[PDB]
Amino acid sequence: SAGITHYIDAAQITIWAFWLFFFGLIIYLRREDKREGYPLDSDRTERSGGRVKVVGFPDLPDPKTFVLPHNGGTVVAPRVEAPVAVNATPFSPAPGSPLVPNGDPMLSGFGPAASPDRPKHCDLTFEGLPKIVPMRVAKEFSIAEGDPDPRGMTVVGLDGEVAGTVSDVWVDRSEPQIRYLEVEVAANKKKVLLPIGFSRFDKKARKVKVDAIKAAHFANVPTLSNPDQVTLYEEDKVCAYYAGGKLYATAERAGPLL
Amino acid sequence: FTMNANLYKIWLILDPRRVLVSIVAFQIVLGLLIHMIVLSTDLNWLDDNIPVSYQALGKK
Amino acid sequence: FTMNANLYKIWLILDPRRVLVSIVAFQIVLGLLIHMIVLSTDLNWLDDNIPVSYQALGKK
Amino acid sequence: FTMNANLYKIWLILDPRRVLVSIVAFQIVLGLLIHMIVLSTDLNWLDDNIPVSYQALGKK
Amino acid sequence: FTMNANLYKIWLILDPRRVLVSIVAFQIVLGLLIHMIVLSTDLNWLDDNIPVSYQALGKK
Amino acid sequence: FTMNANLYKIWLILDPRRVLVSIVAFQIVLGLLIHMIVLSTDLNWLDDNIPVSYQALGKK
Amino acid sequence: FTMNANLYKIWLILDPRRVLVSIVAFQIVLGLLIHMIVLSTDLNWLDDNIPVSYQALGKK
Amino acid sequence: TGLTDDEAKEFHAIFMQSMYAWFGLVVIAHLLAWLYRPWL
Amino acid sequence: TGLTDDEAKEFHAIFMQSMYAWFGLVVIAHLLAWLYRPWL
Amino acid sequence: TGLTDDEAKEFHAIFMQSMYAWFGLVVIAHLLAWLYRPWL
Amino acid sequence: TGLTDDEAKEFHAIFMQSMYAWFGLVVIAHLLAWLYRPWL
Amino acid sequence: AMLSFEKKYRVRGGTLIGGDLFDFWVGPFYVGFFGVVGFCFTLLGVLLIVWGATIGPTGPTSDLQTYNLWRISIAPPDLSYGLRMAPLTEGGLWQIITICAAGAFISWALREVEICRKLGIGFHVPFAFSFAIGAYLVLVFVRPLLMGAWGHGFPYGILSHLDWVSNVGYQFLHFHYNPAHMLAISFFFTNCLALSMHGSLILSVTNPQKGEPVKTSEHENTFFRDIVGYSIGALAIHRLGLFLALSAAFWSAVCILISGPFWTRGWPEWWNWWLELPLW
Amino acid sequence: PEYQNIFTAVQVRAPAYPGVPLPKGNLPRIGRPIFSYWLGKIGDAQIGPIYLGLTGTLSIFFGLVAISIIGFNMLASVHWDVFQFLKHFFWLGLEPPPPQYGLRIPPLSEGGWWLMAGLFLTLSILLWWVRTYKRAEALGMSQHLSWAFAAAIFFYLVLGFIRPVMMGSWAKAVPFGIFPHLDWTAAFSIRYGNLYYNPFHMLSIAFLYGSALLFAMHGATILSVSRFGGDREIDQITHRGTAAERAALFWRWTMGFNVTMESIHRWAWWCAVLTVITAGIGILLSGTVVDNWYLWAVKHGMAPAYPEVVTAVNPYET
Ligand code: BCL
Ligand code: BCL
Ligand code: BCL
Ligand code: BCL
Ligand code: BCL
Ligand SMILES: CC[C@H]1c2cc3[nH]c4c(c3C)C(=O)[C@H](C(=O)OC)c4c3nc(cc4[nH]c(cc(n2)[C@@H]1C)c(C(C)=O)c4C)[C@@H](C)[C@@H]3CCC(=O)OC/C=C(\C)CCC[C@H](C)CCC[C@H](C)CCCC(C)C
Ligand SMILES: CC[C@H]1c2cc3[nH]c4c(c3C)C(=O)[C@H](C(=O)OC)c4c3nc(cc4[nH]c(cc(n2)[C@@H]1C)c(C(C)=O)c4C)[C@@H](C)[C@@H]3CCC(=O)OC/C=C(\C)CCC[C@H](C)CCC[C@H](C)CCCC(C)C
Ligand SMILES: CC(C)=CCC/C(C)=C/CC/C(C)=C\CC/C(C)=C\CC/C(C)=C/CC/C(C)=C/CC/C(C)=C/CC/C(C)=C/CC1=C(C)C(=O)c2ccccc2C1=O
Ligand SMILES: COC1=C(OC)C(=O)C(C/C=C(\C)CC/C=C(\C)CC/C=C(\C)CC/C=C(\C)CC/C=C(\C)CC/C=C(\C)CC/C=C(\C)CCC=C(C)C)=C(C)C1=O
Ligand SMILES: COC(C)(C)C/C=C/C(C)=C/C=C/C(C)=C/C=C/C(C)=C/C=C\C=C(C)\C=C\C=C(C)\C=C\C=C(C)\C=C\CC(C)(C)OC
Ligand SMILES: [Fe+3]
Ligand SMILES: [Sr+2]
Ligand SMILES: [Sr+2]
Ligand SMILES: [Sr+2]
Ligand SMILES: [Sr+2]
Ligand SMILES: [Sr+2]
Ligand SMILES: [Sr+2]
Ligand SMILES: [Sr+2]
Ligand SMILES: [Sr+2]
Repeated sequence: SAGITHYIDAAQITIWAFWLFFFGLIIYLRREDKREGYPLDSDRTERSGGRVKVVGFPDLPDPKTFVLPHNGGTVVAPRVEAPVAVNATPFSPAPGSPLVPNGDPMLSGFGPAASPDRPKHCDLTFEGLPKIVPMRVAKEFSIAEGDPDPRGMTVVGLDGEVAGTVSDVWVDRSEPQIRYLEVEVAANKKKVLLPIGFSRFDKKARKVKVDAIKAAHFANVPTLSNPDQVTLYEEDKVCAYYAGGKLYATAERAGPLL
Repeated sequence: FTMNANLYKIWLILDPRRVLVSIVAFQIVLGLLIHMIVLSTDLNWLDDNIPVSYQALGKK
Repeated sequence: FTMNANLYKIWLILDPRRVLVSIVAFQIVLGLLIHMIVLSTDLNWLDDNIPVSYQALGKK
Repeated sequence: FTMNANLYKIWLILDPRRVLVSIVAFQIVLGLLIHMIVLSTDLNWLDDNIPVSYQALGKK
Repeated sequence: FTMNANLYKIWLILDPRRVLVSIVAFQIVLGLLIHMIVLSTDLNWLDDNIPVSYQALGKK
Repeated sequence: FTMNANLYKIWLILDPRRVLVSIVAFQIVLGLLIHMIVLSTDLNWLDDNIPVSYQALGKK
Repeated sequence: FTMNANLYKIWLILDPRRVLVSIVAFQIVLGLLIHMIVLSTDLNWLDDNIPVSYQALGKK
Repeated sequence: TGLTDDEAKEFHAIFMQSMYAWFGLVVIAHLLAWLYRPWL
Repeated sequence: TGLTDDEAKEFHAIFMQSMYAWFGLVVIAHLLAWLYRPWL
Repeated sequence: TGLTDDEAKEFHAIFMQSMYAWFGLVVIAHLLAWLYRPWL
Repeated sequence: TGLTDDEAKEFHAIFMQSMYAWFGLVVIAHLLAWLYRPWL
Repeated sequence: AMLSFEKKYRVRGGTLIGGDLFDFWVGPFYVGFFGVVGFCFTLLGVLLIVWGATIGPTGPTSDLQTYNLWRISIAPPDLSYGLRMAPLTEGGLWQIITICAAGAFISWALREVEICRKLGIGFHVPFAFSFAIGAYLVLVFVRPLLMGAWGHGFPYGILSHLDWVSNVGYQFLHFHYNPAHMLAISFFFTNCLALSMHGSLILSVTNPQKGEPVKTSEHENTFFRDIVGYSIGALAIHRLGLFLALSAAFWSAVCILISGPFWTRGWPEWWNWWLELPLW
Repeated sequence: PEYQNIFTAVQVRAPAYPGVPLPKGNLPRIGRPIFSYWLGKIGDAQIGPIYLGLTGTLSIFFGLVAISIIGFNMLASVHWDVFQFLKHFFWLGLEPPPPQYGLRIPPLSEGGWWLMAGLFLTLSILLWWVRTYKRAEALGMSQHLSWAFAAAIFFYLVLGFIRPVMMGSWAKAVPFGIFPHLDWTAAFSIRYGNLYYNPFHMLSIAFLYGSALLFAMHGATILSVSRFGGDREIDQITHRGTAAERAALFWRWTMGFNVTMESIHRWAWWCAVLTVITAGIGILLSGTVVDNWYLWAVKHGMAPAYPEVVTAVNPYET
């Protein structure tokens, strides 16, 4: 008998092996996925006083340690993070309801204005010099031939009003580029950072538009504990404020449209 | 049982936890592979009609 | 269900707004679904020529 | 006391302007749908030749 | 068993709400599903022509 | 069939500019939709030619 | 033997709240699985025409 | 939801009038449709 | 979960009766459906 | 589960009769279905 | 872990009979299944 | 439930439509007015694919009816129907499921939009999503329209749609010669390359050899500069990858848009314009 | 309105960077940098220096040899008419040894240039492999690239060398030409009864589509959180910022779950390596194990049936 066709061929079983390796892969990737934000926030946890820490399937992976270079530290993941109050109040007492920011929305530090507490230290070059520093601290840097020098352009907010003028340019000493625009504010001549991401140029006019906030809001830009360098804490703090204006800076960004 | 004697010192070099799990995996796998090798050869024992054919227990 | 007089207490458990929207959507789609299923079978009520032929009220 | 005497109270749970907008949207969508559904069966009123065939009013 | 319980303690273990919503969603799903399973077999109740054939009840 | 008209108040709740363009857009789209529906059906005016189909003005 | 000296404390190692859910889901999934598997072979219990064929043997 | 119990009688009053107006308009269209072309 | 034990008293009544109304129109519609066209 | 020993008696109390309600309508529909059209 | 030694006795006890309640429903159904429809 | 840092952002407002009406969360998903339209479109779409599977091409009792996942398939109407709505059980169903799919993808896109407005992030993602929505539309709306009939659309079935691709592909004899096809394929392959390179990099620096600390930007640039004399840099690599994948989708959309409506001959024949230039 | 971080609108220069320093043994670096205002318009404007060791030189060497055999051969097929070479270039190619020869080393005029170009190409690709492992070690980094390159090398090897040796015939490897290698692809599917029904080729296709999906999604994300320096992924990985937060949340609120700044790079990594690895497996079973995939799909009941509305009588059966 030389014809007993087997119903099982290498192609079936290779498709079997694959799916098994697959499932293990998926599972694993979802585990690396819980090295942050976990366990979750329910009132399942609060109701039970915490006896239901929310982690789901799969579960959380044993911590991993990152050894920052330069006497920098050591970070772990997953970690235990201290809760932080919410600077807002429930739009409804029902769960899943959004919260309204407390007080003046741009000040709230809630919503598009919220942000975490990153180190109060500076990111560093390879050598260990403050990575992000101004061109005034980073002597070498230079505009690229054929690019308007931002230095001296007028910074202008979302409504038209002048905001200030570019007093300097902050650069990456690691990957040479403009990261932050410095702004001598008109209303008080204080110096603030302006993330490049929020800034549009109008080279033919030497203006630097900013849809984010109004010219006035530039007065409240979060500040630097040193005008010649900036910490991780301070960057988030700077940007999130402008970001808040995307939903706050006007009595209309709140939406609807209809 | 090394078989003599300072070949224990090998676990002074290669993490015992890692070596163990490694072997567990390697075997748990190899078993599946060779099983499949046997399933496609003369040593196959399932789609053989051994010792009496089962799809000819009725018709299909 | 909750049919033991204390079946109001269910709303300390299930949010009225969210449950409301769910009921609404589920009902609307359910309606559309069942409608097309019936329109898709012999119980069709459109493709019957009711009560007198309409494609012989224009074509040929 | 019966009901339909405190059912205005519904706008204390559902914001009135938006409820209007949603209703209108549903009306537009349901409208096009139903039209297409009717057009999808024999009661169709366009590819019917009313009152005289137009696809044969382009050759004779 | 003539045994409707032992200990009702389960709601000290499983969130009453979660089980609630789950039962509702899954049941609605099982319902639609099985409905579909039955409509696809001989046990069909729509395309049966019940109680007398309808597409051959009028002109065609 | 109640008593309050005064339905001008509608623009105190609904933004006029956006409503304006919304109707504008919807009207152009509904326009295209309808045009494509009739042109694809019997009431067609293009795939005909009056008083004679024009590419059958010459066969050659 | 095979007598299990202490299968309590098993809930001191494995969080029970989890364990139940584990079992429930696993059983519903396995249930559907086996159901469909039996549905796909000869052991089918739906498409049998019980007790009289319903299509074209069912009054109509 | 920024309404009083009295600003929910009013909106409701005009809403009801308008919706019934719409449904009415609909019943009219359904009569023309029914006269020229009964569907049952 | 937004409500008190007393407001979960209020919501529930209107909820139950309107759901019953819906069910009424539906069952009614079904009896109507049954006369003009028996399906079972 | 942040509920008391009394409201897990209660929840259980109303829940069981409820599931029993569902089961009732279920057995109803299934016997009626077996009567009109046997499947096994 | 997050139980006392007394409530895993309590939990296990309730658990086993509950499980067997399930096994019972199953062997019963399989008995039914085996009677109407023997498979081997 | 929320991430351990989520509550602080779960602000009110940002809609386009609905306002506080549907301005809430469910589990981790954001609802919004478009989540509701989306869920409705989606649910009816799927529930109808279930009914199509239920009925089969010749009726629920025929042998072509099936619930097997590889083979369930819902196909368009014949070409004889043109752009008209065709009877339900003759491809009508497929048309409605399509309307639902287009509406669901568009709702999904608009809901990602409200989510950008809430979180205050750029709207690069739903714009990028819109490229897939576009490709889907050419494959069901644009091409079959330009082609005077909706039947030119692909059927919705796992392998049967593969068959559609196959025979449509083969009407042009050797599809590989479609030049836009050549582009799109180039991007799909290169995209897959940069992604493997970025992926590899991030993971190679944040987790270096034991005995080494998280690596640096300087390392990053130095490695790919070491290997290939160039490093596009961190920001931009994220920019490129977005370019490649969106373009890959683009050229797929154009390569199929021209296969019919603007070209009917075999595709290798297209390359004739090159052998006939007055240079040779 | 808002900058999109598509085009660097205002650049800055600084003296070029020779890079982090390599240990003893790792040779000097060569070439001295330049800047392209235009690369700069979209990315790091710095061009080079480059590293070249024994490895790098032996790889550039083999690789260029292989490029010459293929090219010179193509000029020969048009009679040394560089014009004609230019005209039909796309269609030119260097075909493989004929089957008549099996796996024997063939005469120059009958395929031997292909075996030599195939040989030299492979050695040069695998030398570039070693190159990236060396360049990756000099930096203390890990071999994640090398595990991927090794996967793509896997597919390559399966295509032109492994399957051929297994099938006992150099004529089964792919020929070097644009249009020629496209044709090789189509003929390959045809010869084995339509490759669409090959499960592995379906998976490889899900994974290619997935590399486009993930990189487009992630990439769009990083740009949308570019405003918060999300591009600076390394520190968002060590020290989570509102970029990584807004990022994880956009997706969380959208599709119900999410990843992290570190993990997305693993989903993406694993998705790419998977393409090539299903892909190679896919070519491995063709002819070695399965000869007609459509039939295979029928045997496993996966091919759909359609009402047979058009059919043709079999002359072979008359
Ligand atoms: C030829 C094959 C026979 C067959 C023989 C059998 C046999 C034999 C058996 C069944 C059984 C089952 N059959 Mg049968 N069955 C057939 C025909 C059918 C048909 C049909 C369309 O004709 C249907 C609908 C069914 C349906 C079913 C189910 C009623 C039942 C399995 C329940 C289950 O999964 O347990 C799931 C298990 C659990 C413990 C879940 C309990 C529910 C919990 C509460 C889950 C609810 C969701 C939960 C609350 C979520 C919790 C919240 C989260 C924790 C967050 N059979 C044919 C006739 N059938 C089984 C049975 O009878 O039950 C014993 C069984 O052993
Ligand atoms: C030959 C087959 C028979 C048939 C045999 C059966 C059988 C047998 C059964 C059904 C049952 C069902 N059939 Mg049938 N059925 C047929 C034809 C149809 C057709 C049709 C178009 O022809 C339809 C629409 C239906 C429809 C239905 C549903 C009405 C019902 C179960 C719904 C469900 O699962 O909900 C999911 C359930 C829930 C979500 C829970 C109930 C809802 C809430 C929780 C109750 C209110 C609680 C309280 C007020 C608190 C407030 C809570 C808020 C509501 C949230 N059948 C054919 C003719 N049908 C099943 C049934 O009757 O269910 C009892 C059943 O046993
Ligand atoms: C048949 C033989 C011909 C050929 C015929 C065709 C034809 C014909 C076509 C292609 C198409 C394409 N081919 Mg080809 N092709 C050939 C050989 C190849 C080869 C190769 C190595 O040989 C490759 C790499 C490709 C690759 C490609 C791409 C260039 C392109 C597909 C991408 C795309 O459509 O994006 C588009 C992506 C989408 C449309 C997805 C959109 C997503 C939507 C909005 C949402 C989906 C939601 C859904 C619900 C998700 C499910 C989730 C559930 C909710 C859980 N082809 C062969 C030689 N090829 C197709 C094309 O051009 O694209 C239009 C096309 O029409
Ligand atoms: C798996 C299927 C077949 C096949 C399937 C396809 C399909 C289908 C297509 C291609 C196409 C192409 N294939 Mg291929 N291809 C095969 C295996 C190969 C191999 C190889 C040695 O293994 C090579 C070098 C190539 C090379 C090429 C690229 C030249 C091109 C698309 C660019 C791309 O994705 O770049 C990513 C990589 C880079 C950017 C790195 C650097 C590129 C190097 C230098 C390219 C060398 C060759 C070059 C063409 C010669 C001079 C330049 C010309 C002016 C263009 N293929 C496999 C065996 N290939 C696409 C096309 O249209 O062109 C025919 C296309 O449609
Ligand atoms: C022709 C019609 C057939 C077809 C036949 C094939 C065949 C045959 C193959 C594919 C292959 C694949 N097909 Mg196909 N394919 C079809 C239609 C499609 C469709 C579609 C929409 O219809 C799609 C999306 C695809 C998709 C794909 C990709 C998923 C996959 C290969 C990924 C890849 O790039 O590997 C390419 C990447 C590499 C080869 C590695 C590159 C690295 C090398 C080493 C680079 C060296 C560079 C070099 C040294 C630089 C110097 C240049 C020198 C001059 C050479 N095919 C139809 C069914 N397809 C593969 C497959 O599935 O096999 C099972 C394959 O080989
Ligand atoms: C355009 C470049 C690439 C891209 C980008 C892209 N896709 C995206 C996004 C982006 C940026 C999103 O943000 C969005 C997303 O949510 O991320 C996953 C999305 C998305 N990418 C997905 C699909 C997808 N993208 C693909 C490809 C591409 N998308 C390109 C590779 C592909 C393919 C073919 O390779 C697919 C299958 C979705 C998971 C998701 C959008 C999900 C969604 O819109 O959900 C709402 C709709 C439903 C849940 C279903 C609606 C119900 C329908 C009525 C039934 C289905 C009908 C369907 C037409 C039948 C087809 C059947 C098939 C078996 C043939
Ligand atoms: C996840 C799988 C994807 C993948 C991954 C992948 N590819 C890779 C890698 C990885 C991980 C590498 O590590 C490696 C790389 O270097 O990445 C940039 C590579 C690679 N991907 C490339 C190609 C490639 N990969 C492809 C596909 C894929 N690879 C998949 C999409 C494709 C396809 C099918 O489209 C191609 C074309 C190469 C650039 C590179 C391997 C380069 C190589 O091996 O070099 C061999 C030899 C030469 C290049 C000869 C040198 C010729 C010089 C260019 C000329 C310089 C001359 C100089 C003037 C000196 C003077 C000369 C003197 C002799 C006179
Ligand atoms: C009756 C009635 C009411 C019905 C009941 C309703 C029912 C049935 C309830 C069931 C509910 C459940 C179970 C689910 C709901 C289902 C929904 C709506 C559908 C899911 C749709 C959806 C889009 C699923 C797609 C799944 C997949 C695999 C998508 C592909 C995308 C991808 C590969 C996923 C993983 C990778 C992800 C998520 C990356 C995102 C991501 C990226 C890209 C970053 O760059 C980044 C950077 C820094 C930090 C974080 C991130 C980050 O998270
Ligand atoms: C830390 O991050 C990282 C770095 O930073 C340090 C790196 O440097 C690196 C190293 C990376 C590199 C050195 C990058 C190398 C780049 C590679 C290999 C990609 C290869 C691409 C090419 C050769 C270019 C091919 C394209 C062209 C020549 C231009 C083509 C122009 C065409 C087709 C016409 C233009 C029009 C269209 C395409 C149609 C419309 C386009 C769209 C709709 C797309 C939209 C795009 C956007 C961006 C919004 C990595 C991996 C990294 O991860
Ligand atoms: C005029 O031109 C001058 C500059 C001279 C040069 C120009 C050159 C040009 C323009 C060349 C152009 C070349 C092109 C465009 C080539 C394109 C090639 C393509 C697209 C190829 C596609 C696929 C090819 C594959 C997959 C080939 C695989 C071959 C393999 C894997 C061969 C392996 C062989 C080995 C390892 C040999 C082993 C030999 C042993 C040791 C076994 O012998 C005993
Ligand atoms: Fe990235
Ligand atoms: Sr048997
Ligand atoms: Sr008519
Ligand atoms: Sr019947
Ligand atoms: Sr009828
Ligand atoms: Sr006409
Ligand atoms: Sr004319
Ligand atoms: Sr059937
Ligand atoms: Sr000529």
